[PDB]
Amino acid sequence: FEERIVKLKRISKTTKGGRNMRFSVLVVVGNRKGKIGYGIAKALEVPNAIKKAIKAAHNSLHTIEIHKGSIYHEVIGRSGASRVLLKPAPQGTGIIAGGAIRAIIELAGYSDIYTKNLGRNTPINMIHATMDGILKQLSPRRVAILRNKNLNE
Amino acid sequence: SLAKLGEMRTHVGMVKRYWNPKMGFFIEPERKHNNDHFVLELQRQSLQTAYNYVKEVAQNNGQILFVGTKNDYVKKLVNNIAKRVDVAFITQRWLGGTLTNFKTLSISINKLNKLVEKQAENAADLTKKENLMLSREIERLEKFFGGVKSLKRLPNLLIVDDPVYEKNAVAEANILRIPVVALCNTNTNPELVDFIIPANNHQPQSTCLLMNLLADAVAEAKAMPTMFAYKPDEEIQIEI
Amino acid sequence: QKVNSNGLRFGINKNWISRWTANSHAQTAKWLIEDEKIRNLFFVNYRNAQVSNVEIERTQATVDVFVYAAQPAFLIGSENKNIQKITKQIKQIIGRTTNLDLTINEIGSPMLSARIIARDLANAIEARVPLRTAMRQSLIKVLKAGANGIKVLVSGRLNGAEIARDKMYIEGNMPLSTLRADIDYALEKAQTTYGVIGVKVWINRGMIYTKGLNR
Amino acid sequence: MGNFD
RNA sequence: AUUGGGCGUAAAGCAAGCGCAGGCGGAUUGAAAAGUCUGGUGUUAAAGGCAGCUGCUUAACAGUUGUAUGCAUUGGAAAC
RNA sequence: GGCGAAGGCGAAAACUUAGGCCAUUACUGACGCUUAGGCUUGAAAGUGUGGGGAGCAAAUAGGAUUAGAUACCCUAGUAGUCCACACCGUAAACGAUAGAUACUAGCUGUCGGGGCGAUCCCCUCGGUAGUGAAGUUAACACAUUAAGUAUCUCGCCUGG
RNA sequence: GGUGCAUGGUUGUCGUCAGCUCGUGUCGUGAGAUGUUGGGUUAAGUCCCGCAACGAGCGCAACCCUUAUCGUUAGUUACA
Repeated sequence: FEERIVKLKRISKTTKGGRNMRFSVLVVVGNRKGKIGYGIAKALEVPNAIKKAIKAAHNSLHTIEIHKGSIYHEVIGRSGASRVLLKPAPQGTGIIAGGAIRAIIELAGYSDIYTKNLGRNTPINMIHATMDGILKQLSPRRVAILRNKNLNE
Repeated sequence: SLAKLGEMRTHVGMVKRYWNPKMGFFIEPERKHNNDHFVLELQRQSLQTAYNYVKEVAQNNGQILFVGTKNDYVKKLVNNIAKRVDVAFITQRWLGGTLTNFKTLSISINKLNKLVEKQAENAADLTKKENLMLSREIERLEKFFGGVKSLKRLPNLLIVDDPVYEKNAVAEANILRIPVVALCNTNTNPELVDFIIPANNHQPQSTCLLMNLLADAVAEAKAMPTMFAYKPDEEIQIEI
Repeated sequence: QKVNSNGLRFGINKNWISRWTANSHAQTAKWLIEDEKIRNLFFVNYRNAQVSNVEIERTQATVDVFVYAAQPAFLIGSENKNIQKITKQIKQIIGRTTNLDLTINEIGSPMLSARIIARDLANAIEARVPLRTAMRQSLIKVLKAGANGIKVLVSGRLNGAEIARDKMYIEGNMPLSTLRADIDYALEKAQTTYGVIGVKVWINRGMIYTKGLNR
Repeated sequence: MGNFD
């Protein structure tokens, strides 16, 4: 685990006089091999907020496979009027991505990839789009299985 | 036999046009009443799957849980079966958020255990009011977790009388990968339920016959004395 | 707007720091203006000793100050160096009319007295170290003594301006409205170059049902 | 499913 | 936002109808191939873009060879 | 609720008369959707003329209210409100969803047509609603009459 | 001497008012909601029933004094 936070925010709620101050932070954790855990948590205290965020991240673990450090198929994730592209590229281009996008691409243990954000650039919506793009990823063996001919073609 | 076609006398019956459409594949067309019937063959194979999987979990020595909260009939049946064999159960309504977390449940049931064992230790030393309210709290704890005290861990298997009537229970069950078996009447979602037994609950005779068969299935696997093993004869129990 | 919970519950379950009686306002003013100076001298001049308390027991031109601390060595010192000096200041501030005597005694589980814990917390805060972690290990090490929930409030500067961000923690069952719960309270002041910070702590040592009356 | 034995 | 945008409540469906041109057009056969795929020929100045070679103490720089683009002709191709 | 593309259409009688639905297993044989321009119709109000004018009621007059009322309360009442002749084209001319088009759970209905029976009530074909699965969206919600899947054509928009 | 717009501490305020929060957990893109909502019952979020919520923290009551009927130990300088 690396448990590197991605986005932090401060927010208040209104009541009868004054505003109660419960800030929220979003964290992403990986294994450098494919496990991904994302979680946002709000709390009165910063260390307790980190504790709850880690709890949520550890409770939302899921692993994804890789193909020579990249994803072989050109696919786009669409979520909340925001799209993220992902496109294979040889070892001579290196990783190229935005900050939070870099956090995702690194924490999952991935490598060189072509990703450009589309739509709005709010952090959480874009993060959701990243997971959405991850989900519909398919593997050559399984798409071969659904074909009557099984030769990875 | 088991799930005999001629053994049963009332398996059909349901309010029409209140059913989820994709449940029509397991039902044959209606004749006159439009009260949802059931193809007894697929019922037989579903019960056979339940029978072999409960034997399998018996070999694994897995924990069994009975979940049912209908008005009186299946409630009385589950209470009798639960006081007959070791199984978790509930009579009160399903508490919101029970299966999803057991740590709070663990500490609460430990509190229940320490209080009841202190009552056992106590010899009416406490005054009338003190032990009066203590016994009231004990009875409240019996109302809450008096049916789920027989386990300290996650429930290895659980039956649902009706996922629609127990939407909270099946929703919690969907969160975890634990095996869940239910009784789809005519209007449930197959993807939520793991193993499907499309039996009826609109009539009490069907419910009693099926629960008797499943209780015998889960009892005889543990090599305890049973009631029905492979006998086509059955006990007739009409609702009061 | 509240009150110090120590004095609210004081004198009914806990006892006094100075127990004495004399003639009505004839010379009692002398004793009651003499004793407080000595006690706060003991608090401020002797920090490392972690003194739990000092009892003043006076009757007709005599004084019996009994100290109760955690480290008698510091108040004694190497080759009993500190005892001669401390006797010097006390007899210079107690007068020749009263006899002098002093000895150190301990008490079972002294780590659950509010005053020494508050003083230790204030001393730790005065080191310009992140406050929250300091209170975190403080609460951990006071709960490790096998007690109930604890209350703490620290009001003062936090990295400069924005005084409106005072910090406090509530733990466990800490009923101050009751009277028979074996509850003590303490308060201390720390002085930085930016201002004065007040710390207040409520220590709970288990509810003490069927206590009866005061000792 | 059915892989619990 | 031709590739590559939207138009229910953030801005955008004309108040609606008739309708030329134009835009898009149901199934099959024959003809040809205008477009299109595509062989070939000529053109697409040099230099300069990318790649390679030589001269530079490395280097910008010079020279050097190929590389692409569209156009006309012509030969197949008949799915649209 | 019915009609139509709508605005709108409600005492009745007649003449004229459009458009609309189902089976069409009788006929031409793609004769089809869109629509620049162009043409047409089109709430109320308004424009000028000839009438009619009970009441209503712009404007205006008086009386009340309040710090005050050219408002709101009342009393009145000119134009206008209706008929015919020509112009008039702004309305939230909102289903805020352009037109046509095939398909995608369903349930409760309503209405018309066909078969057949006493109503009852079965389905078929459409209009008309409510609910709701999938799907959509930012949600509201929509959801076999989509704002869904997609297509064709116009018209429009690119911060205030 | 000036700085309660540098502070601690202190006091009044809503108010002797029942309301105010957290852990877990659920739903939701999310601010957040769900307990604390509803119905009986109380000075009262007092308890109870239902309740995707289960529990916990402050306060409410409790434990402090007094008034009260009477009993006990002791009796003066109260008494008599």
